[PDB]
Amino acid sequence: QWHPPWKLYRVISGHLGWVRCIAVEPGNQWFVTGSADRTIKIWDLASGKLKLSLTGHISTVRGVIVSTRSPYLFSCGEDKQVKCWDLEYNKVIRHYHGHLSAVYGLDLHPTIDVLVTCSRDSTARIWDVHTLSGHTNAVATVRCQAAEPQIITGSHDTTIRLWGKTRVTLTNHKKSVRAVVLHPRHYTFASGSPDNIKQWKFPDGSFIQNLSGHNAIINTLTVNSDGVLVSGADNGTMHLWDWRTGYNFQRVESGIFACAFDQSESRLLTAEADKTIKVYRED
Ligand code: NI
Repeated sequence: QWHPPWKLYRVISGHLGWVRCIAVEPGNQWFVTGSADRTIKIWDLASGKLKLSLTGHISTVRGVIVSTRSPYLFSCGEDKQVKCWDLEYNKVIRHYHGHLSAVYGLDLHPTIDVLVTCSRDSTARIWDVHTLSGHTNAVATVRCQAAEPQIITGSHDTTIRLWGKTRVTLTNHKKSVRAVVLHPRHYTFASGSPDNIKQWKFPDGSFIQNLSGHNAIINTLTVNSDGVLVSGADNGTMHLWDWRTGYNFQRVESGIFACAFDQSESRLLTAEADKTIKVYRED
């Protein structure tokens, strides 16, 4: 196979701190970011220009997602808070209390109206818009699914857990896992580590292959339907891979905290520690 390499096309500034999270709204008209400057910002995707900015977290913003079935935006931050924003009204409308520590990330179930959070308190929690216990350290990322097992978490205990109980726990990683990605066809997924990015088959989590080579602190993993997998790390390096073969076909304060494709999958957006969002397309 063959993927054209990606190039830098835009740099969007405006935050005043590390950009930790990024998400694209389902209509592909705007995207939303969160930063250590404690603000949530919404930008038009075509112009890159700032549309709106929301405040309400008192700590770093670590997770964002725009609902696929609502007019709502959800967010979780290091202040242990998890909020429901109505940007049509541009304000918080609900709180989700229950985590005992900083909340690192979230994902939405495709059609059950549930929100899933992952926190430093080593648990994931489900929220109607349960408590998933068993991990022995911070859960850095969580992915939600349609079929069983619907919940996938990556923890600082180096383990993957397929879930209000765990079905599968996979211990193959030698370092703590910090990023997990689902493949849009939902038969395979991948887990990020400093030692290796590992590929697993749903639903029981069967190890497929090791994707070696990205020797850094992997903060983010994202893939599009064409099979282009993206890994961003705290040193600012980014490794592009072919999903099926596992080939690393391109290698491009500094650091990458979140990456996100747009709905067209022709744009790749990065949340970086230099306080900017960088947009890449294919050359
Ligand atoms: Ni409250």
